[PDB]
Amino acid sequence: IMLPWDPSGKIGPKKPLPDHVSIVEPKDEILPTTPISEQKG
Amino acid sequence: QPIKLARVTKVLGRTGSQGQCTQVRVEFMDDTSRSIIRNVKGPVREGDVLTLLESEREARRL
Amino acid sequence: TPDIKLFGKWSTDDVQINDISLQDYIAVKEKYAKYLPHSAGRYAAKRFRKAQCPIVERLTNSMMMHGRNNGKKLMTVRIVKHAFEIIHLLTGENPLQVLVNAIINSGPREDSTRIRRQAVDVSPLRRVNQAIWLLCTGAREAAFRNIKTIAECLADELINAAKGSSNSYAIKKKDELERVAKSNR
Amino acid sequence: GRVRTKTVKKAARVIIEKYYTRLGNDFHTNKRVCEEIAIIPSKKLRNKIAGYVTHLMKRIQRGPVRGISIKLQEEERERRDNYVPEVSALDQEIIEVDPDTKEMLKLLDFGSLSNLQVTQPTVGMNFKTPRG
RNA sequence: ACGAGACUCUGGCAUGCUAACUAGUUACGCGACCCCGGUCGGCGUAACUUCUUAGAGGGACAAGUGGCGUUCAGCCACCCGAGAUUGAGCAAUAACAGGUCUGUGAUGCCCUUAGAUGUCCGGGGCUGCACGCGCGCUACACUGACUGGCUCAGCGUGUGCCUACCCUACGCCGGCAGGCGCGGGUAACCCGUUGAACCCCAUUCGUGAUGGGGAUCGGGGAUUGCAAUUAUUCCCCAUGAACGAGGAAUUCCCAGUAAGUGCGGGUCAUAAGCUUGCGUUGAUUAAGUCCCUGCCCUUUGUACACACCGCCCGU
Repeated sequence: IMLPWDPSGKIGPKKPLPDHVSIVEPKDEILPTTPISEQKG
Repeated sequence: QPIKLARVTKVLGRTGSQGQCTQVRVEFMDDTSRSIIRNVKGPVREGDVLTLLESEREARRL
Repeated sequence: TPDIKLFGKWSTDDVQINDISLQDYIAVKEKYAKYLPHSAGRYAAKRFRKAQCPIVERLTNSMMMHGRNNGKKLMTVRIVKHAFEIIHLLTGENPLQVLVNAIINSGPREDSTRIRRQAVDVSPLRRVNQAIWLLCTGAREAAFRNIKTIAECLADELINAAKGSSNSYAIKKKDELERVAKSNR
Repeated sequence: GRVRTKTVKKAARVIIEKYYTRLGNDFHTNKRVCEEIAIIPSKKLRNKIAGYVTHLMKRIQRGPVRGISIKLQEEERERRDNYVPEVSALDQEIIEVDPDTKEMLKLLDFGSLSNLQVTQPTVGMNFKTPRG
């Protein structure tokens, strides 16, 4: 039985496959052309 | 009879039965125009001198 | 000293490589002229690192052969020392110059190869290797079951081989190979 | 031999696909970018894919891609095919019509048209490659 | 999707990082001799981790430059450096009527079972010797042997539930192998600073089957054991065999590698010509080819499929 994966290790291992690369997703970057000053107090 | 020299200008691979003769383009030191192709026993880097005991024989290329 | 690094008590300069071919593959001079043959090693990592190794060290390493003498470099540096002191008493010349001419006048210029048996030319690095190897083997056999010691046989080999005296084991093997190569050239 | 496996390349390619603008030339600066943007449980694999991210980055500045789709190739490419020229080679003044394209246009409503120039015929009925 | 790779261990370095009476070092008081000064693994100690032990993180990627590469993939150099290809482990699909029923209280069936093929005790045997093969060890010497003198290791083991058989310091007696008191250690604490061999330095020996070689063999002394004869091993003295580098054939091997020389572990009441590990001295030659032997792809041919150790013809 090849054990399934969890970050904890409740069901099986804690380390992923050494060949596994999980490239985490970025957000949608908001960028202006007009300079905004974010001063508050 | 003469004993002549020749400098290795280019290497042309490795021939023989067991892969032991290095085929070499040598350049004479009487005329620096006159080139022949020569079979060499032993390790050869490009840009060293050989002693030719007969300066007439030119080897079979591929 | 910045004057001259004398090989124990021997000369560095006035040691000419009088052949215009083997001048690269003979290390005796200028950058490789040291107090002893014995080095760290590391000349057997790449292909053409073995040529820059000093010949006193090459002839040192070549002299420890046939099982019982394997890895006795402290014995062989001492054999070289004794056989070098002997040459200066017997010849009247720097033993390095007598060695240089012995290596140069021993290396065979042509050889035969199975392509059928065809004569080929010989590389200058093989000429240095075969010259050193034939001289050490001649010294090795000459001092076997004999009262004449190894340094006495080694010096007698290098004097006869510098002269081309024809009593050398190295010259007789050299003249054999060049004649046998010429037989099928 | 130092060939990177498909595992290295198809992790490196998607690292540039998402995070191109963060990356640079030298190996050390964007090995540290590969820390956060990629979960890698192997520092040899980390330095292998980081090393390829730099090599793939160096060749991006020369021009085209395998199929990585950087967002400033798209601006240029779209500007080449959202292209509006001036009066060009479909808005002509002279058309060199053939000896018998004249008399085929005469079959239609466009017999004596305004702006065609009947080319004098090409004598020497010779258009075939010689055999051999 | 598997295998390759990635992976885990190990090796190299780190004056930076963490910590040390079961590791040290530097400086200091004291003690010894010393011709103002050296050595001290002689005593004790206020800092520190360069040496040591094992932790965590870094570090190395063909990354920089130059060629070649249509040209991506890459290849070869050179700089920089602790490394610019360390060494292992793990290891697919499909098989072989390989080997093991003498590892098993895993084992179907067959055969035994008080006429034992069950079980223990007393002896013998696996070693017997006209021969033939394989793995080894010592050598055939002077690059050596014998006798003195000098200076350095690294892997491990240890008082066993059965289980005694540990490891051994120090001091006596014995030529020696050993014996006897008296400790220390369940171990970075003791053996132990593991004073290992070879090598190095000095003596004799002199090409002689010699002080090369140490088989066979006679006599005597302890140890282990309940018991040693067909001699357990080990010590002494005597005996001093073949063998002058090994025919045809043939094995292993490319860097701390081969080879030499020692030391641990297992076996072990007794015990290494074996095996498995460790260090030490340290090479020659090669950076190649498909010529031999074999392996993997692609075409191609086939009367082969227990598949060339195949099939098959005629007198």
